[PDB]
Amino acid sequence: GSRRYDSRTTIFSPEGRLYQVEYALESISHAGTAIGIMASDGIVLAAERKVTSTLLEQDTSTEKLYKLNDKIAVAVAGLTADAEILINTARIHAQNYLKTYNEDIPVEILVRRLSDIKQGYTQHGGLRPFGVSFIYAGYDDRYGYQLYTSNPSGNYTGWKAISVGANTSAAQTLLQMDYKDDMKVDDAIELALKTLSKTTDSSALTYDRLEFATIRKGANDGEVYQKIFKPQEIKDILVKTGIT
Amino acid sequence: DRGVSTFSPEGRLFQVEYSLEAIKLGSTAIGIATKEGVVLGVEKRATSPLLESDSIEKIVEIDRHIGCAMSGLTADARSMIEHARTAAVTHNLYYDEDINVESLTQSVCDLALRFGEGASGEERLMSRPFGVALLIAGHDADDGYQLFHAEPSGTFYRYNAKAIGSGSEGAQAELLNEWHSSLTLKEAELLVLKILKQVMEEKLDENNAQLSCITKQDGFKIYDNEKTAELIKELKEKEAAE
Amino acid sequence: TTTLAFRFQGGIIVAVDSRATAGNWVASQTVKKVIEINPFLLGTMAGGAADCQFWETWLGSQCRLHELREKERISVAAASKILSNLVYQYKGAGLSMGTMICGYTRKEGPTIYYVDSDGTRLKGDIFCVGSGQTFAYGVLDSNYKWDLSVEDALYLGKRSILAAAHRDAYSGGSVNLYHVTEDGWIYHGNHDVGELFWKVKEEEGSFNNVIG
Amino acid sequence: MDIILGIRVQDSVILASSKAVTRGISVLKDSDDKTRQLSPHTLMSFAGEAGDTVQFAEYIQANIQLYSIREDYELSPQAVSSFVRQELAKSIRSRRPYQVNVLIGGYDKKKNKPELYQIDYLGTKVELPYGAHGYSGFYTFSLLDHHYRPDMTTEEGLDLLKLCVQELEKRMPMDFKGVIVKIVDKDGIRQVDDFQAQ
Amino acid sequence: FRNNYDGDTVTFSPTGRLFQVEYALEAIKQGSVTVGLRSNTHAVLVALKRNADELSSYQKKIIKCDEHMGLSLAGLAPDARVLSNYLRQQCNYSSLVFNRKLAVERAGHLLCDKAQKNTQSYGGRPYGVGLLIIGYDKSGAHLLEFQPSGNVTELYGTAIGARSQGAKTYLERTLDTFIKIDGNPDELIKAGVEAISQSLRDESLTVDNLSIAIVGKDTPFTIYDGEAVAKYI
Amino acid sequence: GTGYDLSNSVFSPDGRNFQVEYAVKAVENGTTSIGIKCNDGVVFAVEKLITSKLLVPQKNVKIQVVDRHIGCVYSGLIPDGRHLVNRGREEAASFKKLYKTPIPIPAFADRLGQYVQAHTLYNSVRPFGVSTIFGGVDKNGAHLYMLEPSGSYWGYKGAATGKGRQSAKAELEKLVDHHPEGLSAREAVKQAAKIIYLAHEDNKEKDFELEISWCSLSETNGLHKFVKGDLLQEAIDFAQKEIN
Amino acid sequence: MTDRYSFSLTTFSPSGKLGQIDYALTAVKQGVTSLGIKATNGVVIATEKKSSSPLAMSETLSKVSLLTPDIGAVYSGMGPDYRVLVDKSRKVAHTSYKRIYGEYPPTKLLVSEVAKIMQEATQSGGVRPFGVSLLIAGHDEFNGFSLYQVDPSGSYFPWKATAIGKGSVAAKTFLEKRWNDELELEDAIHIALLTLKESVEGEFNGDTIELAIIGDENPDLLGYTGIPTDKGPRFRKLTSQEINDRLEAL
Amino acid sequence: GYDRALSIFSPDGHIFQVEYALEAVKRGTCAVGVKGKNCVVLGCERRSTLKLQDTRITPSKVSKIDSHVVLSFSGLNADSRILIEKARVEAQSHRLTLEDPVTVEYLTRYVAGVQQRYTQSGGVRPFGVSTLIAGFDPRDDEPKLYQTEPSGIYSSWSAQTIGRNSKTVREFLEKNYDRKEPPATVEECVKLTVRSLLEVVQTGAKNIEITVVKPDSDIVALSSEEINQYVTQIEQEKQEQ
Ligand SMILES: *C[C@](*)(O)[C@H](Cc1ccc(O)cc1)NC(=O)[C@H](CC(C)C)NC(=O)[C@H](CC(C)C)NC(=O)OCc1ccccc1
Repeated sequence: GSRRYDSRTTIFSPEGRLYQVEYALESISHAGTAIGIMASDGIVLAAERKVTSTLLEQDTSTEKLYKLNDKIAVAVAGLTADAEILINTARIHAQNYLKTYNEDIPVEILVRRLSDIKQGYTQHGGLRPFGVSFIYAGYDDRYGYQLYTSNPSGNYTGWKAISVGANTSAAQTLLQMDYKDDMKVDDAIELALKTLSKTTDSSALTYDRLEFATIRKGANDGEVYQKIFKPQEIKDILVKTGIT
Repeated sequence: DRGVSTFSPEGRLFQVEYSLEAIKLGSTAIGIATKEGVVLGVEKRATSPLLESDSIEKIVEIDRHIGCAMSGLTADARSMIEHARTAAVTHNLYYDEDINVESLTQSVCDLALRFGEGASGEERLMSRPFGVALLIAGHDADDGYQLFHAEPSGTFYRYNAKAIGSGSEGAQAELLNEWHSSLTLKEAELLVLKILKQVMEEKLDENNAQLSCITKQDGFKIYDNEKTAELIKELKEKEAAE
Repeated sequence: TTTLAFRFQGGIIVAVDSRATAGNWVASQTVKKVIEINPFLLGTMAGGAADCQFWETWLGSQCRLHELREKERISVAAASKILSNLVYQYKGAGLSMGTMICGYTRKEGPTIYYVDSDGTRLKGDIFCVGSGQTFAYGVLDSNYKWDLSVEDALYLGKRSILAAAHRDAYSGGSVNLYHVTEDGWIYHGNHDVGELFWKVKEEEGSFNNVIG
Repeated sequence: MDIILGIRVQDSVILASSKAVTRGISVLKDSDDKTRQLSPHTLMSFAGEAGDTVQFAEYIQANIQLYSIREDYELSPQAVSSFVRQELAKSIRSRRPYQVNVLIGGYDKKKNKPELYQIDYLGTKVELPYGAHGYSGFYTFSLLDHHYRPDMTTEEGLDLLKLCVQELEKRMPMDFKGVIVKIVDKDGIRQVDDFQAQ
Repeated sequence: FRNNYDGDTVTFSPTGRLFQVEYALEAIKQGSVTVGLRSNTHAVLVALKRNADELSSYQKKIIKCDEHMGLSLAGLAPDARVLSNYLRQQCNYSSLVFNRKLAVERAGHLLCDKAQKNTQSYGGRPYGVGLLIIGYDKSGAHLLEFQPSGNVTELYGTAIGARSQGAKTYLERTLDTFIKIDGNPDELIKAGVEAISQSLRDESLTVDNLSIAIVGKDTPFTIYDGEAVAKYI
Repeated sequence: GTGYDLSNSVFSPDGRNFQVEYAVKAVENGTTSIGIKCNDGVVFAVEKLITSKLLVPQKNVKIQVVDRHIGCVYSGLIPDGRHLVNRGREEAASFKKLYKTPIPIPAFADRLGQYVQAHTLYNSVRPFGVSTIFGGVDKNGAHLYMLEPSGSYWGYKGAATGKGRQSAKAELEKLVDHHPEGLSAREAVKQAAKIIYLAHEDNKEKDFELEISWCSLSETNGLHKFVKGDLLQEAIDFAQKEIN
Repeated sequence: MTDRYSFSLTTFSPSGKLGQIDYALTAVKQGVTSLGIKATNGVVIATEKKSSSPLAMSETLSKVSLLTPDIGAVYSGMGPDYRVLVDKSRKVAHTSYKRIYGEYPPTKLLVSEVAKIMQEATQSGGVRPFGVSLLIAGHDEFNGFSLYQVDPSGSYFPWKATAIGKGSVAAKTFLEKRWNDELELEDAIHIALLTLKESVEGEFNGDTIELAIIGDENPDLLGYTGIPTDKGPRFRKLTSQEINDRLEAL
Repeated sequence: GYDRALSIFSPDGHIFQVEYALEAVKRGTCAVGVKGKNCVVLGCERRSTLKLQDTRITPSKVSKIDSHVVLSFSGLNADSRILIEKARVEAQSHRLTLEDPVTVEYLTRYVAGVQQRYTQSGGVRPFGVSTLIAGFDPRDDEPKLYQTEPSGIYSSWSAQTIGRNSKTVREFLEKNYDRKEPPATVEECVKLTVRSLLEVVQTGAKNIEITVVKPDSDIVALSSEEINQYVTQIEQEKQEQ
């Protein structure tokens, strides 16, 4: 029969580890670094575009920052395609919740559902896990600003600042070094850019190799605003923070 | 790899055999059938002094005239007992009478070989055999008191006495000598209690061992600690007596 | 059918008739409209014979499994809800049964539950179910006191079913009595209306209409 | 039908529900509580088809409770009613719909305002100062359309109800055996055990 | 070799063998012995019941499929149950639908076809049991030998199991003798017990150890055990 | 590498399907059987090894009929042969039911053809362990066919398979040459009995039992019937005579 | 029978690689070169018609396919996989978009659809990834002209110009030199023809080349008249003739 | 369509996948539970491989199945959610049909069966999780503490622990818990719990969380301080000698 070619993707190693998850994570480790820093007045999401070219259309591009809801967005690290599959089903869950309760879906609720889907490919079905790790940046009237992270295993946790993808250990140390509870969005924006700048496997940290987004509650309003910086906007903020 | 329902060159089913190995590592269980009832006793075998010994349920009631003891992967026995209980009650609903001890056993054994990955015969959706063996003891108007040994092989045997689990081959030999067609219930109780004492690693007391029986008059009952403790005492005495 | 069950100081009384019809044809005057689920659980039957008999017998099997599974007597509340939920699954299919589930668990004490094929499940102290429920209610309602002797309660019951057996063309035969204490139910015999009527008439002076 | 009334005052929501349960020619019970507590601050009254009534109520109760434990949070009255409407709206187009009409009254601890929702078995939802299901509405809407003020106290609300219940006892053909009243405010749900003569 | 072609039934060896089927057959041999022989008026099944301990029973080896048919098992008990049961339905069906008793020859074809299915599809395992079917139909007495391979044969007499080779030679000799035990049941049976003992060695056929079944002209398939066979030991 | 012979639908480097070839082995290892096409019908005959004196003579039949005009005989794993006939039988009923007319021999051939070929497409099934010779008379003549485990089949004047397929084929070839005008049903029946006797030499160790059947537009009215009694003996002798 | 291959044929190796995706890419690397350049008023995609025999008719084999009237695709890798992809793409353009909104899908979404299909052949049970890389060029009212590349992994990215297949590296470099955000469609067509010449060993003419554009609307290719709003398809395949004419100005 | 038998027997009679599931439990952070005379306490340790989390929203280790029952575990987090969910649903279903909340043994028996089931079903691996389920049966005051494991086995403990170094801390409890006189107080019960955790947590004020369950759905978790106060007083028990 076919049992001969079955990799048994959902089994335990003698050490009680899930081969595929571990290898999926190994894959994630070579993905462009993504950073999420949560301040008092907002959340910041910054990501490094893995591989680019002169000819690459950065205007129409998106490979790391996706909008899930109007109050929730994610930073991707891993297989873009895999990420999109989960992004879309994630977007649906949000809408079902809305249509059912006439209220936007609480950030954790959405994160758990998506993580549960992942955990599934971990325990049954004989299919490979998704090679994706997410940093969720959202806001809800119960916990306000929230930052989460999920990976191939289906495990998820909340952070003040966090990184995924390549050189996370380095980036985490640098973040754990300059983060301060009372921070401010603009501060985090800078902390974020610096961190990436010191962990990049590239020469310099130029705008064309970045994706930036912030979730603020614009004082002159009273509601939440998601802003996904445009090439030009990134180039500016890049110079200002002193990286020209 | 190799089919979960494959045959060894010696004409045996690997999974069923390996299944038996697991049962050998199980806690001892003994059954004695007499013309005054059948006795079932088991070794609790708590793994730590903190474990509340009476939360260990290795002897269960199928119906008022049928009870059973298990040995091996006891978690596997839950669905078996469930199936058994249902079969008993169901039979009663359809026929207004008690399910014959043999029939009940036959029914449980029917689940035995229902395992595989696509075994062409029905819809045997179970990944592996059961890792437990059962001693089904009961009574019915047609064949009186009976003791049965139900294995993961699907086959079941009837015994006058039988021991399964870690100290089985040992205890089995004991039963060979000790058993006679005119044992009294009390004799059989002590007997089981004695044989458990030999095979058990721990010193047998009314806490790491449990007795029970089934008699036409009051059906299946599980002896509460006090009742057993005294039989323990009564045994030490008859032994010291020579 | 006429059946009743009521709670009082001395527990629960349960009385039923024993007549079975098919149109105007009196098919039987010797029917057991009470099923003893177990030592402390009684179920009464009003409506369609097959429906009640079958499903209540089935209820019994369900109660047994609960006890084997949980090693404890099933509550009167849960026993009734099982029948109720089952009957509800068939809602609209035509099942016809007006049931009463009486018992005595230490946790609920004396308890009576009304359960019918509409899916209605009600807890109460007094209930009369059947083509003759109104006749029973008339007699029962006007002589009920929480403080009745187990002897009087028993009589009132018997007398109420008698009442119905007289006026309701679809009720009659004999009266079957039961008493529920926390020591279980206690059968209190079968009383043929053929003789019970005259006796009660004489000894009571009621049924003052009929010429005897 | 049965009597199902709801009235939202200043800081609470009051629900009045008839106590009779009649089948055929007999009034089987006169102390029926045609209500279920969905959450600490949300109460739902219901009326309609014999079986569907409680089955639905309890089914909804179970779901809300499960949500509460899963999220360790109490859904807002608005959210709960949206959930219930969707349920009924699914039912109406199923093999055998639930023939149940409900009133959902709750106290929104986040907005600190009571809310009253009327939803019929078709999945028709609407929020109101006061509402009712069945024939009752035919007497009580104009009654309240007259004697109702938004700033009324819970006490003024109960007098307003009494006024309704009296009008219903006077003109309605059926004997509904009085009502059971319950108050939903910032401190949960409590039942006025003294309405049989308040 | 073999080791690489015995993983499952769906695999053929380079020589054309189905090892899994073969290993199944091997379970028959490990099984207790049983014998069947028929005259022109009757057919008899003499089976040696095997016991685990001296405290255990001698597991029943004769199953009745219908008033006119029955069989003896050598190998995995569960599989015999499955197969006997299937045969019981086929017999039942034939009666209910056509009001006709099932031809023993046809019961054989049904068994072969059912076994064959578990030897050509992935996942399944062959049946690990041998069967001897006896019966009286519209063409007299009949005896069938069923092999898990799917091969079913009609004989005058035969045996399967451990040391079964003894009884089989004896009957291949006694042939002309028992084949004429017409009208006399006790003789055909005795003739059988004398064939089954030709495969003993360990012990001698006791009372609670011998099992005989018979069917014929005016004998509805019936099974005798214990006291009932005492007069044959 | 190797191992191309462990899974049924696999192609070996030289484009073969080893599992099918191994099936053939099982066939060659079986009893011999043949088929002779004559001027208005066909004859089938097969060897029946008498394993013992216990085998009730004439009972254990092998040749099978499909519908009322098709005769089938096979060498190899008998159970597999029955399976193939059961199918053919349904295949035939289905055809008749829709078209009224009983299934043409060629049409029937492809039915078995396609079905057998089917068992060489997936690794979840085993190929057929039999070669089958079948045929009959239809709207236009008599047709003789032989089907291989590969599902391959062709029309034959004479055909044989099993242990002594060579002896047989040898004989058959003689007949074809010494009878360019066409053999007769009566003739073929004897000729067949002979060829089985000759071809029995490659197994001369065990005693056998002859079995013949035929379908002749004149001798059987186009229906498949078994050769019994007198006509059987007459042919048994015709062989017994020329075997010496 | 029954597909008993219900498990993934593409899995993560200890190193973190997804072998089959890699190998699929290797397959693409071997494929004939193909490219695409985006001008300010059009897009051009082209490749080589590597006839597999002089007896074969190269026309009966288009490597450049129209998905919607404003979207065309070309590839590099395993032709057959491409063919079925174009079919699925053409259909999904209807089922998931036209049949819902009454208008053809914008380039990015259709590409997103194709990418989805490919992603699944990377995870679904019992299948191998697609052995192709596509270059899809189109135009939609709110996004203008666009060019995308879709890989076996299911990943896709927008380009100003790029090439895939055999001499992609070399060709990509040649493009970076000649591209600018002011190129006119003809300028790109020219540049396209130049870049392609380096990747061709033999004959380089309108019969050995396949080139199509996404430019202005062709009311002449609409097939009917009478509806002002309907102006014609923006996708047009250049004729063997129209190519040669530009080759003489090469 | 995927039904490969992943949990099967090996020659020695072991189901390696279930075995390896336990290895995943050994790896998980530690968890412990000790029952008092009128309560039950559940303590768990907090990893520190990465510290910079947001304690407010990061999922806590002790979960409520119903208002009167809690479940803590050691092993794969993802896996536990699946079990918690099922337990919670069964909890509501049981109330809905029996008109009475589940008993701790019942809820435990249910969770255990789900686990057992995943050990002999095709295409699925066992739960790399072991649990401690505790609470008070409806209208009862006698505390209940149970534990389950990948195999599907389950039983009650006077006190028990699972997870890394559970070995160590079990010893502590074996020679620190007298069934004769169980922690007659919520306070001395919570102390016995932290003491046992300190044996392994190695000074972790923020690396230790305790939850206290009393009769009648009275459940509450302690804050850093309240716990830290227990740590402080305990370290003095040591130094004062
Ligand atoms: C008066 C009570 O309803 C009584 C309850 C009962 C319970 C158990 C048993 O075994 C008998 C009776 N049932 C009946 O009187 C009921 C008549 C009315 C619906 C009350 N009768 C039937 O259920 C009848 C009983 C048979 C004689 C067993 N079964 C039925 O098929 O009758 C329908 C009918 C057919 C034709 C003409 C009119 C009615």
